[PDB]
Amino acid sequence: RQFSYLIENMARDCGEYAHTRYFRGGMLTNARLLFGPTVRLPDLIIFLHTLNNIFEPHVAVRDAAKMNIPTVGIVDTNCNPCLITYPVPGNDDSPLAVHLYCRLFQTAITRAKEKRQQVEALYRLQGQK
Amino acid sequence: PRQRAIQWGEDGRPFHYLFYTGKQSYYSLMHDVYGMLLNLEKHQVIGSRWLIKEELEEMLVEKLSDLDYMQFIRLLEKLLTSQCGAAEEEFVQRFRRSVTLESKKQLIEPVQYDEQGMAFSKSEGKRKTAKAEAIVYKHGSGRIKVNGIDYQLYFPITQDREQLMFPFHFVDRLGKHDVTCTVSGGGRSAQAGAIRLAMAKALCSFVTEDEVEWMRQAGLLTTDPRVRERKKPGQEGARRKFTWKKR
Amino acid sequence: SRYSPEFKDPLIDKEYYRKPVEELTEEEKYVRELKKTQLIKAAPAGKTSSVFEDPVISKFTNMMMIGGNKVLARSLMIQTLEAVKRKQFEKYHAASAEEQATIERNPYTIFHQALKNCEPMIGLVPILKGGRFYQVPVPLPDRRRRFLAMKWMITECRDKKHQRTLMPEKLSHKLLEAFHNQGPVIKRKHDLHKMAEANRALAHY
Amino acid sequence: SFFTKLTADELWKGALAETGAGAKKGRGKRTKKKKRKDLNRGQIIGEGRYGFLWPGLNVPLMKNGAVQTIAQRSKEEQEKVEADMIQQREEWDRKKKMKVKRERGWSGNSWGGISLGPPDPGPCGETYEDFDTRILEVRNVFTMTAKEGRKKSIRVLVAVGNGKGAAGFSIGKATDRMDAFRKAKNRAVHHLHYIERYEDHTIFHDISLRFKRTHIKMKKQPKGYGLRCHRAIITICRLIGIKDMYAKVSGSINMLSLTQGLFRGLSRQETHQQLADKKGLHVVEIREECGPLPIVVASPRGPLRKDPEPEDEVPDVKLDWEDVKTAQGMKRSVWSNLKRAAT
Amino acid sequence: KNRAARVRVSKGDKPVTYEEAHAPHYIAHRKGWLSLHTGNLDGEDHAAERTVEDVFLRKFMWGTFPGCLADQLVLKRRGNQLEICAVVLRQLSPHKYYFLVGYSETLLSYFYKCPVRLHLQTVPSKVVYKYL
Amino acid sequence: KVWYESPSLGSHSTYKPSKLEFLMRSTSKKTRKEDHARLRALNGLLYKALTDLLCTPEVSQELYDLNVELSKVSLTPDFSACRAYWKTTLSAEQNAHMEAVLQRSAAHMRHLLMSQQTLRNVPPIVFVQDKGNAALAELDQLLAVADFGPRDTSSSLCGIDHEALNKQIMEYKRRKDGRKRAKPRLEQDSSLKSYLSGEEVEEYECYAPD
RNA sequence: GGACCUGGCGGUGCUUCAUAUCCCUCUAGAGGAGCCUGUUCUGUAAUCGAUAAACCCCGAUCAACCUCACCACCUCUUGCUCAGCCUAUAUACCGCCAUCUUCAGCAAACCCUGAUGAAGGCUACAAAGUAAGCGCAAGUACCCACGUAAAGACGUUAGGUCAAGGUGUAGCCCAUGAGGUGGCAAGAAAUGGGCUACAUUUUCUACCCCAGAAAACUACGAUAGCCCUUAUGAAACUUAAGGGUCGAAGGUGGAUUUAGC
Ligand SMILES: [K+]
Ligand SMILES: [K+]
Ligand SMILES: [K+]
Ligand SMILES: [K+]
Ligand SMILES: [K+]
Ligand SMILES: [K+]
Ligand SMILES: [Mg+2]
Ligand SMILES: [Mg+2]
Ligand SMILES: [Mg+2]
Ligand SMILES: [Mg+2]
Ligand SMILES: [Mg+2]
Ligand SMILES: [Mg+2]
Ligand SMILES: [Mg+2]
Ligand SMILES: [Mg+2]
Ligand SMILES: [Mg+2]
Ligand SMILES: [Mg+2]
Ligand SMILES: [Mg+2]
Ligand SMILES: [Mg+2]
Ligand SMILES: [Mg+2]
Ligand SMILES: [Mg+2]
Ligand SMILES: [Mg+2]
Ligand SMILES: [Mg+2]
Ligand SMILES: [Mg+2]
Ligand SMILES: [Mg+2]
Ligand SMILES: [Mg+2]
Ligand SMILES: [Mg+2]
Ligand SMILES: [Mg+2]
Ligand SMILES: [Mg+2]
Ligand SMILES: [Mg+2]
Repeated sequence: RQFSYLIENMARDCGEYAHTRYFRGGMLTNARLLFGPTVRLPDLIIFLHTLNNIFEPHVAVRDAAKMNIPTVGIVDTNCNPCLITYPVPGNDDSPLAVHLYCRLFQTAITRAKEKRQQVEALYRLQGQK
Repeated sequence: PRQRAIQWGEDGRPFHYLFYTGKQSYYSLMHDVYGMLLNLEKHQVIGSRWLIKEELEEMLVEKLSDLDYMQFIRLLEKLLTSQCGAAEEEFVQRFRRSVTLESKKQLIEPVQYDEQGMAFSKSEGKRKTAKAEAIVYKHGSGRIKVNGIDYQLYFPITQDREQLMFPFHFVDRLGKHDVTCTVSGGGRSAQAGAIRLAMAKALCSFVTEDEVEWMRQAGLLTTDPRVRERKKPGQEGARRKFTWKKR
Repeated sequence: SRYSPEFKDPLIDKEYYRKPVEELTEEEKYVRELKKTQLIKAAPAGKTSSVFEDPVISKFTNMMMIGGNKVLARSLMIQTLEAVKRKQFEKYHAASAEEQATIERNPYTIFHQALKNCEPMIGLVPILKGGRFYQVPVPLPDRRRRFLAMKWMITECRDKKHQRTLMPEKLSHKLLEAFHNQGPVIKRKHDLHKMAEANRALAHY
Repeated sequence: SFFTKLTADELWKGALAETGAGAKKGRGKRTKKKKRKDLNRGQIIGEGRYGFLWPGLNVPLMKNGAVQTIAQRSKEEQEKVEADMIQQREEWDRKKKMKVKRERGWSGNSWGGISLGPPDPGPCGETYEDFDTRILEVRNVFTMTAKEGRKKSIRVLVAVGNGKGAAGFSIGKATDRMDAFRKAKNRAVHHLHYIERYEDHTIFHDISLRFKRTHIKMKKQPKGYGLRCHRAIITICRLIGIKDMYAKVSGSINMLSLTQGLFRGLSRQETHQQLADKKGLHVVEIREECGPLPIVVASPRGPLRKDPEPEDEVPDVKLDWEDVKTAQGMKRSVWSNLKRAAT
Repeated sequence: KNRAARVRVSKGDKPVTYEEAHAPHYIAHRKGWLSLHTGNLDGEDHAAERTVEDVFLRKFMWGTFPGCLADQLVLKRRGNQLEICAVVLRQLSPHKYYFLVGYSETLLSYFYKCPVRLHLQTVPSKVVYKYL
Repeated sequence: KVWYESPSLGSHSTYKPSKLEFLMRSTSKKTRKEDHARLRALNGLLYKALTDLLCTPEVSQELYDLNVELSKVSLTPDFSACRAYWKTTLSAEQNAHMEAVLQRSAAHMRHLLMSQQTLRNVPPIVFVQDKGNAALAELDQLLAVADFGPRDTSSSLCGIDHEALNKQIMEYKRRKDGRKRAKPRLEQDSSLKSYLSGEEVEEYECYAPD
């Protein structure tokens, strides 16, 4: 919760999604009931902290694997990375570490979205002529 | 029912960045309030109530828990205690409802004048099935007429006369007003109660505002709601049950 | 009740309202500004602001009332107060200048003191132990002592031992007896106390 | 009296007696049961005993361009209408009596082995027509409850598979057996294993594992050997697509342990390509029917080792006395190698 | 437990109409009356006769339009006019509905000695208020 | 662990015993198996803290001389109050001295109890003179003041209602003058036979059609 | 037989409880008398049903004939009915209900944990539960937002009712059906509920609350008994009302027990 506000802002700014609140049973494994039969689930889940507030793995780590969603995760030395698709060993506590991670992912995501627009636009201009 | 339109477009991407919380509107509000508390630090009752949980559940158009409502209120209170500016004051008032604080102050009847020019007020009172209408004159000698009869001839029971005395005595105006009242229905005590209430309301036109509030706090301006309870079928009375037969 | 819990009981006391503002404390100032926002119950027909209002006699009258007949109950009360006063005016005129100073002629003072002489300080409770019943002494609250004094007086006057004597003569005679620490009702107080002394060893139950 | 008559629904609800203390606890049993019949089924509006022909209700309104008039079927032709309705009634009864039976399972009264069909199509236009469902166990579970005493629920174990390596199983629990079937089969399709098959007919190597107290020993077999396995394993092997295998189940014969024990062993089998990649050597298959011809079944994708695999004169592998006792002709059993139906 | 006119809860599969879903205590609160006449007003006569006529008309129409009625009848009386308003299905051919309307209006007018009119509203299927 | 169980999953949770947490708690929530343990052991800690303050002269000279002994100390689960009990002395005169000093010391003692930062948040402490049997004490106070005035069946024996039994006889005199139960698991069903029997119960629209 | 789960139970622990309630406390009663009325028992040629809580002025907002289903006698036979049956079975049912309920839970569709065992699924500074249905709630009726009604699921007692009506199954069809005439419906008693009393806060009269008399064997007290009128009816020792006569038990009721915020 020290970084809930920071993470929600980073997600909004890059045009993605954040879930920093209490994780209700079945958000991923029972999503169609909770959201609707046509709900689209995330294609990638990034954990800036893989542990919950009782020092156990965040339930979404297991549930992301159950739903075959790849996970990126900052994994500190007390964390379990077995089920994290792309783990990144790193400090998850210090504000300087967490701020850095948010800048890097925010920038990586923002650059890739701008690159997609550049390529698409070029592919269209060349297509007409 | 204003269930929000599909919360994603054709590509399936949700519109709101907090969609996957399932409570995007509630958490978007908590996020905005938490952010304001941060900015203040970087920079540094009777009139209204808080909105009820069902009124928050309509502003947000979502279902809320009881603890969800509390956390939001605890966060707004934490925002008032700070040096909130004008921008942080329009926001809090969106969640402060105008409590129906219509004053308990008694309404004063108008002072009328008769053919002879004598000032008087008129009011009404109800006790059980008795209904009274009283005319209290601004000046008088303490005469009370009930259906054209002297009050002590109409009310031979001493307790009924004490009830007529109660309003005038409480404001120290015995022997200062003339009253002509008409009462119908109910028994002797209920009629004394109805006249008591009618005279007290009319007498409020000739006393100070503080005296009218003292009469209110003495129970002289409240209609007694205690009326006979209906008998129910299968029991002897309104509350009494038939004897539970010996087993 | 037809009153919502929001309704507060009315305070019928002329003095309470004429009291100046300066004399008021910061706590008493808050209570007065609060009641201006509260709902107040209608004053009951029983109590008024009259200077002759006596809550103790009004309560004794209700404990004598049979089947809602307040007119009859109150008639008996005022007839008792008149009978007490006439008995004392007769004792006063028949006395010497020295004894006259000690003779009370106010029936309200006699009525109040007569009841205070009958109030039992301590009472007993029927307690069960091993299929056997043993009474246990216990202090009595102030409400209970005052209620028992009025219940014993009314009960004694309703006793069938009195043959064809009207209630105002019976009650007036018992009140003047109790006023002098004499009578059956005073004995009932003494007996209850004496029993509560013989069961002191049972106070641990 | 006309006013004392009731509707058919009221009359059947009373006569059938389906709600009541008899039907609450099954206190009444029904070898002879009143069966509801729709008595308005074959009835035509306008047709009565008198045989009147009402134009526009039971006969055509216009005949030869002219409006028909009220007419009455004669006694002879009316008699044939009544007879035809009786035959149509007994004919309707006969057709209903005829019903197509279903093939039994492992035994006549057993649910095990019975097909339940494909799982239901998912909400998002998802379909599983390629999958077959088989029942493995149907149990009656009895729960003691604080206020209601012994209650009866159903636990079902079902397996699903498409016959091409994709198979799964799930438990279902419901008060009604059909609901337990729907829950299990629909859930199983979301817990699918992929099972590797050698030449799409057998396992890649002998598998010997224990799950809890249930032992399963499986042997790779050549084509034509068939499924000589516990009947439940046969059912699962048909769903996976295994045609030739021997299996022996020992210890506890618990259907659930056997099912999940079987899937655990079949999902952890190393293929020949994995063996070649792990050891960087060729996997060469020698078949006695093909003589000394070496058949390379798998080659490493990465570099190929130059050092031969060490030849330990004697391997320290643990052997099954049952396998050895059989190879030495010392295994005598009247029940082994018995003639059985094709599986 | 009270039983009168209460469609009891099932497993969520029994379609009920608005009328069937409301117990008697909701009469005059959430649902109106199925017959309107003056016989039950204070100081009015012939409530007994109006009631028998209503019971007959409901049975007559049930058996005259078998399988066609999609809801209870609404009976209206104005002066000596009797109006029967019925919600029916769209299974019977229109010719049969016109035959039965002409037949029923005529027969009921001669039976009760009053001008009787039948007003039919067709629905594709029984209107479902909720699934109990 | 020991025979005393320590399996709780949320063992790393930071215990928060404060008055504010009680208000922000699910009403449905009930105390867990090992939730009482922390309360039983935290209440004991308060007993330890209070006992040391009484016997150390540094805290207060008046308190030390009293030599007060704490009989019991049990905090409340509400987190609003704390119950502490000290043993009374024989001399009622001495009892008054102890309570007076303890009553005034309590306000300061609370701040001294905050010196234990681990136990900093201490609900206001209540001190209860151990008048365990005040019923006799209060009764005997009134019993001396009180004015006493001038000072001078067989039904249970037998165990039966012999009377009621002989009343019913008198009225009479006047008037005249196992199976097998099947094991539930073996109960037979026909659902499969009905399933195997078969259980078979076997467009365009136009305006002005013809 | 071992281990474990659930339930039940414990002369099992601790804790908090019932709000007209488990006990005490408050008020008026019942239990004693007469009478009214139900039931039981007995009686009779002479119904039936309810019958611990949850029967007992209950089906009946009602039996002189009728009602009536009972008994005796007599009579009819395709029968008021495209017959009839108040015949058996409420342990075949619908219908309408009692009961806990002066309760808050019930049943589905999913999801997850336990190795995919019987099982389990909550922590708000939150740790797997959730989108809907029924009940509660809300809303509505009555004089309010209070109160009182109404409402009150699933399940429990094979609870009540085949005699409201309908009806499954079994039985009767010159009789177990139909009709007529007359008749029973009592009290040796026991018991439930109620009424009226035992009186002086009473009794009678005037009045509807400022009165006068009465007040113990000519008082209080029968709505009972007996006698005579009147009303209703074809029919009244019988039902009701009134009058006359009569003036009894009863002198405020043990254990126990009912109701009321
Ligand atoms: K147990
Ligand atoms: K009594
Ligand atoms: K029933
Ligand atoms: K019936
Ligand atoms: K029957
Ligand atoms: K009685
Ligand atoms: Mg860390
Ligand atoms: Mg009453
Ligand atoms: Mg067979
Ligand atoms: Mg009821
Ligand atoms: Mg009696
Ligand atoms: Mg009987
Ligand atoms: Mg019986
Ligand atoms: Mg019976
Ligand atoms: Mg019973
Ligand atoms: Mg007869
Ligand atoms: Mg008769
Ligand atoms: Mg018969
Ligand atoms: Mg039954
Ligand atoms: Mg309203
Ligand atoms: Mg209400
Ligand atoms: Mg009710
Ligand atoms: Mg409700
Ligand atoms: Mg039964
Ligand atoms: Mg019948
Ligand atoms: Mg017969
Ligand atoms: Mg007399
Ligand atoms: Mg008489
Ligand atoms: Mg006559």
